[PDB]
Parts: sequence; structure tokens; C-alpha cells
Amino acid sequence: AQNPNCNIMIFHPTKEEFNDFDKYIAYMESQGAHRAGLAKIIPPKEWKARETYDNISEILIATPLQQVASGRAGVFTQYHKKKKAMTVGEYRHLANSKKYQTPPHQNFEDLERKYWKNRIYNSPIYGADISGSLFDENTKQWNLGHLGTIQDLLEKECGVVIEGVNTPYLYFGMWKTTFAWHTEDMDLYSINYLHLGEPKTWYVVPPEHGQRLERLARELFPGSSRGCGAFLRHKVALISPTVLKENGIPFNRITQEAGEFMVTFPYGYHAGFNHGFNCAEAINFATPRWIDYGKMASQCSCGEARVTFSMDAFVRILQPERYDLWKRGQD
Ligand SMILES: O=C(O)CNC(=O)C(=O)O
Ligand SMILES: [Mg+2]
Ligand code: NI
Ligand SMILES: [Zn+2]
Repeated sequence: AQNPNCNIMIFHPTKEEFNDFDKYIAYMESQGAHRAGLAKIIPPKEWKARETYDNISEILIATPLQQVASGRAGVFTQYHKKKKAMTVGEYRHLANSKKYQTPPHQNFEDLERKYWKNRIYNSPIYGADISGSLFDENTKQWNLGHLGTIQDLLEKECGVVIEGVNTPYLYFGMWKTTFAWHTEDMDLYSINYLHLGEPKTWYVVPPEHGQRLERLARELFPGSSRGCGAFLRHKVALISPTVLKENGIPFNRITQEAGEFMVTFPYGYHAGFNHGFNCAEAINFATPRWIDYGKMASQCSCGEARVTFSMDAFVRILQPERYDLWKRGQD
């Protein structure tokens, strides 16, 4: 078995190997990359996402989210308070202000320590989940707006044609902005490209061990667990590496830098934080190997998780018994 310790793997494809996205994902899985739940892909030196980022300041963040925490430093939830719209140039200036800027630090490890010590005492503002793309239309390789759609994959594998579309999302971050522990909708893959700015630190649980994280979460968030049988779908819970180690939960960590891709694999729980002002682009995707994960994915029916238009068909086709109850949740 390849990668039996489930380590995060880092790949350096050549420009020739960067041509065929599907083939490269399958290659990474032949080497055991998926067992970690997360992989890093460093693009060939010849590649670029676009020519410059000098002209992005007028993108609008219609609904910036202030991420307010409750709990203790290693075990907390966050809720998202909606703020007034602002441009990316306005948000960048805010991120760099004395109130929000990254503190002085020695290295990524010192910064990580400071994040876990102090995150709960601040409420950073995240420009998350903005439909759009920063890839140039002429970028032919690993262009996250030009990937094979999940609807087309389902149709190719299973023969059924379904409604829905699959487009990317932009994330503008600042110091301490946080992504809570989650897997993707319908336990899909994700791919995330850090276009510019400061790094993003990731934590990940191997898919084969995801239920250990879920059992810890039920213990640590007992009211939330009574409310919903899949409450990590709400994407609000944080658990620190120290707490994971104390409870024996297998995980790994890695820091993504500008210019790098990360891939999350089906049922790979992940969480993390931004180091400072940055911009990432991410999208879900599927492969043939996903279908069995999609059929088994948990679902939130309590009503809280509320998701995209395209999830309907995935539930309806892959999970027809659950369909009815899940759709009650969504309506
Ligand atoms: O970058 C973020 O805030 C969150 N990203 C992801 O969970 C992802 O790409 O799958
Ligand atoms: Mg602009
Ligand atoms: Ni994700
Ligand atoms: Zn729920």
C-alpha cells in the first residue's frame, strides 16, 4: 500500500505532466497521496495563473464576514457576522491596519503558536465565498474555471444527465481568518490555488480516520451534536492541534504559499488559517473514485448547513433514500 502513514505529499509536475489534469490526479493517487486527505502541487516554473495581480482592487466583497469566536483557545466555534460591502483595495488596507495586521513573528511555527494562543480574542474579517476567477482565460493548464464539471463526471460514470453548474470561488483573507473543520459538500474533492499574498496553514485528518475526528467533535461540542447528526457540515467548529494530539486523533499540517495548489481528497477533513492578506481560488471536482464517497456522504438535514443548487441532484441520484429528509432541511 502506498503512503501507509498517510503523510501529506508534495508534487512537482513537469510542464508536460501539467497538461492533463485528470491524469495527474490519478497519478498522485497511484502514489498514495489521497491517504493523507491533502496534497500540495507546485506548478512547473514555466506556468503562470495570469500576468499580474496589479488590477484586482476593484473586485467587490459584497458581504465580508467578521468571524467571532466562542469557547476556549483550543476548542471553539465561530459565527459569521455580516459587514458592509467593500472593495478588495479597501479590504487589503483593512487587513494591513494596526488592528488586523499579522504580528511580528520569527517563522511560521511562531506564528502558528500565536494563532492558537490568541485567535479567540480577535474577530478577523474574511472575504470568503465570492463567485469568480482570477485565472487568465488563456491559461490552459490547471485553470480552475475550465475543469471538467461534476455533473459531467456523474453522467460519464453513471449515465444520468442532471441539472447544475460548478464554478470557482475567491477567498480574500487576513491574519487569523479561519476555515473550520469540514469535508467538502457530498465529500467531493477540492482544489485551492493561492494566487497572492501571505500563506495559508492547513490541518488535515486522513480519510480513513475521519470518523475519529467526528467522535471527538461530538464529545467537544455536545449541544451541537444533539442538534444535528452531521454538525461539522455547519462549518463552525475549531479544534487545535494540541487538542487533537491529546485525544490521539491522527492528523498532519502543512503551509501553502502563493503560487501553490492544494488538493483535498474525498472525506479528508481539513481546517486552517491565513497568515495575512491573501487571495485564494477554489472549486470542487470529482473523479470516478469519488462516486462511492458521494453515495455514503453524511448530510445535515437540521437546516443549518444550507448549500448550493447543484447539491440537489447529487443527493437525489446518489442518495435517494435521504433525498426527501435532506430537502425538508433545505426548504
Ligand atoms: O481557503 C479557505 O478558506 C477554505 N478552503 C477550503 O476549505 C478548500 O479549498 O477546500
Ligand atoms: Mg479590479
Ligand atoms: Ni474545503
Ligand atoms: Zn445540521
